[PDB]
Amino acid sequence: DQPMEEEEVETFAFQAEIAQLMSLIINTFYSNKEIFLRELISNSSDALDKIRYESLTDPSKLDSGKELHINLIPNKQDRTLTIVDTGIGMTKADLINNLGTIAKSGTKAFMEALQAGADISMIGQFGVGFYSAYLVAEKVTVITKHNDDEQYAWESSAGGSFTVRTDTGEPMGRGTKVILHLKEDQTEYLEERRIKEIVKKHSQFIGYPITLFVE
Ligand SMILES: CO[C@H]1/C=C\C=C(/C)C(=O)NC2=CC(=O)C(NCCN(C)C)=C(C[C@@H](C)C[C@H](OC)[C@H](O)[C@@H](C)/C=C(\C)[C@@H]1OC(N)=O)C2=O
Repeated sequence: DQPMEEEEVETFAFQAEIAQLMSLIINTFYSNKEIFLRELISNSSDALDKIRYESLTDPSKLDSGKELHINLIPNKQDRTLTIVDTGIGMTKADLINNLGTIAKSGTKAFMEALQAGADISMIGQFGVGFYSAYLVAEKVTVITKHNDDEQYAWESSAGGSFTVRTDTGEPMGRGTKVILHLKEDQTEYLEERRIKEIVKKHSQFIGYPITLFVE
């Protein structure tokens, strides 16, 4: 009736500088942590620009979702804030290579900038804004579905490694879901008023609709 299923999980080590950056971010006392949302929203916009670009030539790539938008979903019960987009999504290699193992010139440049007095809010200018998620999350789970590929789950609690596996959770439409498992002292980002506030303050001019789902 219920034959056991089996799944192989792959664990990778973050490139040295990325691990260093995550450590700095996850432990920082920075007082303007709210910019994490702006960074994740900008990432979704980039993903949306990319699927839109592909649709310019191949309209069928939108069959998996014609609406290009961003959804924000807070969950107080399991203390998570999820940012979902119907962007291009990522392949398994996209996750393994571009979300952890391959060095990014911006990583060291950003840490050097901070040492030179830069502000953490500038992280996006160095192309490593995703990692700002750890300003408020103790763990980040990235669920992604690229056209013509399976759904994958990337996950890391910033202990120097991250995992990647074929997702067996709820199937999602094309796009990416960044699930922020918030730190116990950062639950304010689960509140409707707070979310509205930071979206209006840092992400009012986005090229795609953004919707907050409550209840
Ligand atoms: C975890 O989610 C993001 C993946 C990696 C992001 C990382 C490492 C990060 O910190 N910042 C980046 C933001 C980007 O927009 C971004 N896009 C290229 C350049 N324009 C912005 C100017 C990159 C480079 C690279 C990882 C893109 C992804 O590659 C599979 C993919 O091409 C794109 C589509 C994927 C993303 C931006 C993903 O976001 C969503 N929502 O899909 C960055 O590094």
